[PDB]
Amino acid sequence: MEFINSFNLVMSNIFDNHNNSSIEFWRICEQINYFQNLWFRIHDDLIISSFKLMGSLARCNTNEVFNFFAQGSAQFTWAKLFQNFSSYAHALNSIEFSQSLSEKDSDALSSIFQLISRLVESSMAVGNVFLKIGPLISLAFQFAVSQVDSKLKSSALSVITSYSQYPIYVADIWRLINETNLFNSGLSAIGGLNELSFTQQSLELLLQLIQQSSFLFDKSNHYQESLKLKSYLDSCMDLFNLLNIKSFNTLDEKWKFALTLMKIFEFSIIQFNQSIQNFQIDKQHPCYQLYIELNRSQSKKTTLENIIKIIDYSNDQSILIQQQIQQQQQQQQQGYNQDSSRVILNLVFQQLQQQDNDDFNLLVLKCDYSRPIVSIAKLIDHELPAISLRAIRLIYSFECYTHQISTVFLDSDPNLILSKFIKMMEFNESNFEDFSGTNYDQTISFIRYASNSVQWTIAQLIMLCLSNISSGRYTLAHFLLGCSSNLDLSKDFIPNSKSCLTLIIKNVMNSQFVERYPHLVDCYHEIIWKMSSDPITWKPMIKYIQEEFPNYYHDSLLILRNAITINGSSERRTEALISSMSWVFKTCSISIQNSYSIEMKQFLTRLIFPSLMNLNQPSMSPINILSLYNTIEFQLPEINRPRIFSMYPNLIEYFTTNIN
Amino acid sequence: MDEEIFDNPIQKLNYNIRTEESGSLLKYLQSQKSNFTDSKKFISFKQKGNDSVGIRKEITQKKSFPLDNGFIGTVADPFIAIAFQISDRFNIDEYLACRILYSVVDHSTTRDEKELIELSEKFIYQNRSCYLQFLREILHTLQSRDSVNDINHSKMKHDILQSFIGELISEQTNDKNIVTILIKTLEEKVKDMNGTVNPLECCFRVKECIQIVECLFLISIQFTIKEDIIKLYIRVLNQVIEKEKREDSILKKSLFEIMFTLYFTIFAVFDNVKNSQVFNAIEKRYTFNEISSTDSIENEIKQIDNQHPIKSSLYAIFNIILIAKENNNSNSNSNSNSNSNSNSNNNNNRITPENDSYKFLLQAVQTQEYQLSPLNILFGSFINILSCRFLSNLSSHPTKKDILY
Repeated sequence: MEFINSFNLVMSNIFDNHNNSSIEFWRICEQINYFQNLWFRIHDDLIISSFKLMGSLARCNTNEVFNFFAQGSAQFTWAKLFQNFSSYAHALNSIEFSQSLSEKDSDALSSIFQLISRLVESSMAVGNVFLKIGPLISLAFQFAVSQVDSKLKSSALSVITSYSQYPIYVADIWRLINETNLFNSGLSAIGGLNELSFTQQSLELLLQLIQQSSFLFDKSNHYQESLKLKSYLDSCMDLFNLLNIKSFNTLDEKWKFALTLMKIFEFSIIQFNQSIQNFQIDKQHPCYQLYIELNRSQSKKTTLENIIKIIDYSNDQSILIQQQIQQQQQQQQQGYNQDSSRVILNLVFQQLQQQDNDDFNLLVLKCDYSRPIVSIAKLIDHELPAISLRAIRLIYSFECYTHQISTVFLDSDPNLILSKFIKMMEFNESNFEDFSGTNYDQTISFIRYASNSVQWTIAQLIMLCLSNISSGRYTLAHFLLGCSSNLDLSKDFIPNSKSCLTLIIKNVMNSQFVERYPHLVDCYHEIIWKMSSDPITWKPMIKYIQEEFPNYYHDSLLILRNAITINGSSERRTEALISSMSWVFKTCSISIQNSYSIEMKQFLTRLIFPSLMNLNQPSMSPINILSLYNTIEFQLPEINRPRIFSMYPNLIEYFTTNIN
Repeated sequence: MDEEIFDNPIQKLNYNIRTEESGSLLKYLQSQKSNFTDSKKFISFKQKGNDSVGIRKEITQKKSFPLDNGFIGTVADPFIAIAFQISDRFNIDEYLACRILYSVVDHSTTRDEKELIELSEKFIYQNRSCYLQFLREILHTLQSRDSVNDINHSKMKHDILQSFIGELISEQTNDKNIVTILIKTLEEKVKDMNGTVNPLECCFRVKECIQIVECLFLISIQFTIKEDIIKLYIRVLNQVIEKEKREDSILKKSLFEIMFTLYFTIFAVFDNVKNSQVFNAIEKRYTFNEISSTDSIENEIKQIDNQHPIKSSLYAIFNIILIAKENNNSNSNSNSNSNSNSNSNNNNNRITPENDSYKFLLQAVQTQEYQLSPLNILFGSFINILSCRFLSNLSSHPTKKDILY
């Protein structure tokens, strides 16, 4: 029985990860009749491990594990297990009602509850049969309340969490929590290292409940219960303030405990933001306290202070991981800290996405950010694009309120900041396989979207800080493009330097970058055009084009004309390449008008206006004025009137938007 | 090699597998056969030639070295001094040491002597593994069902890759044979592994020892294996056991993963003696592995040390396999009368459950998911004995075998 327990415990550890290798293993066990020879007459010492193995298999073999204990051939069956649970619960209840279990019983009832929870994780249909075999939720509450082992309390509470995955049971589970007062122990700040598993499972039950109960934020009917949600949220806030004072067995426990608390706060602020209408911030909302402990200037300051320490510590960790990838087989332990960092960057964005709003600014019209911004800017080159893109889109909103991230980066280390934007703007040709496949997996696509959104968001951040120029102002665009850090914009660029400008022009003249990213090249050419048409920077800009890039007006027209000529392109590739071609013509037009060089003389007279006699010199379709004209195709599309205007003629000016 | 390492041969391999013709992939694999059939290249650069005392004068008196495409890299005396110190610190050829220092000056902003020497140390310790990882990615291209769907449209590429490694495994001078090269390289890379003298080099040497056993594992689930290579696997496993006993706590996880994957390579060879089948690189068809000298392999398992639970778990596995080959050979002799009853005793004495044997088999399955299919093949075989022998004989007054089983 040492050996059979040993085998069962390692087979449990494999299939617990939802691992589809269980499906071969199950059918192999049936063909060998192994589960029948095990369970027909199982021995007492084998019970604990065999129920853990079944609770792992129950994730992906949910129907087969359920049927095995239903078919009645085994020494245990569902009705007999429910008879054991009700016999043990009535024995607890009658010992406790006489005042007014063994270790093997604890770990066995714990693994039978773990199996019963798993058969509800992966099937409401099995839960909808368990509740017809007996009052399983009420038995689980009795084992969670009565004076038993913390393991058995957490495994009984896990069954309540897997029934709270389904709204049809959430109201009666929530009634039973507030009758049993369960969270008045399960959320205890005071509860010790032995109670940490019951605390974690109570936070996971609270998280799983709020995700299934909009009625806990109501005050028109549920005022008796949104008041009780606040009592649990205010408890979660002092648990989060204690998160650097309370003890854990491992760092992974600490970051799972942090991640559950942060996801309670993430969903609690979403259910706050979604409850404000027509200026009416209801000051009785359960999350209005969390909103006031977050949006704030011992434990009642440490909330935002502990969030900032996790933004700083995720930079300590990204610096330590970019070092320790030279050794780490340890990726499994990073994920809870990485996802805690991702949820923090979601939550700060959901504090800005009430101010990124006309109703708030129209309310204001009726009424040290540097360290936060810089500890976010240090994550621009984070090893997960879903964190990098969060840092860059936070910096986008922060510049909209300030127009001063330029000075905040000069007050800091502008080199260690600008180099992180550059490190994200450098083109890697090997990050490529085509979007021609119809089978758009959302998992793989979200990672490829989170990648390719980085350079688009940096380009749009430079574009915003060029569209918003009141004349002569230095901006975050001028900073990223490498305009003189003396703020005077009328001074030349630094040759052979890396700025975003040196990368923009060198990406524009890469034909594969133009073919792969046409809208990013249209945008890049609008940057080049604006820097060449502002009355101050045009001279530095056109001089810098002629000193480091004299081919630019030939090679860009060559690459764009070839990229348009590729038949089987779509209207939205042709759109951006023809838009990009306008910007090249107008940028060249200012260069001819003010800066006519010997390269411009040779460009016009040998390529654009090629005079016939020159064709006979072997001593050194072309891009002439007429071959350029017919690259634009002056057959315009005959725009048909949308059929929706014939369904809703009263809504034409509601269904359009003026681009200005 | 000392040129090819700048040419990114893993990106060029993956282009040769994806985008190229079968008529190109075959040419590229045939030239690269000159790096695989020499155990001095496979995980080691061009070590110093005898007249380094000429070459160091030539570099000092030209003030230049050859790059690729015919380029002559002209260099100042401090670069020549740092390249000579790299060539001494790692005993490599001076013309490689200039190329490594050049590539480290191109791909960095750093300019203290130590920055360029540690970046060169990391370039040397990573990029010395190129052909091990080139072999690994072919072996995973032969192993994944999934890239085998992509490649089924061009299936001639899979036949070429399987024939190519088939020629490295069929090779008749044992000392060229890629399985022997992997074995010998594992013996020396494990033998001289020590974190107390250079921990950075030791971490790359750990990654190399893991990837050597991964390549040996993938080969042992894809190809037929010559009977005395099985005897070499058991001897290297015993040398990893006697290494694990001697090194400190820090190296014990890495040595334990190397030791488990070798133990599973020996099981993969053995399942292919009855249940699975693999490409016979000499007959160019699928077959079983043959084991002819049972009592040779059994006395190699008996040369494992008596203190380590791997010995009794390999001895349990080997007695399971012996009984699995015997229980086939009985059945053709079925036209024989009545007299079987006596022999039942012997094939029940072969299995004494030595308690802690299976406890290693537990502790080491905390390992990587590419092993899960071979793990289910082990477990399906294992469950056959659990069902037929152990559950079938648990007594309701349990003895000191029943408390064990």
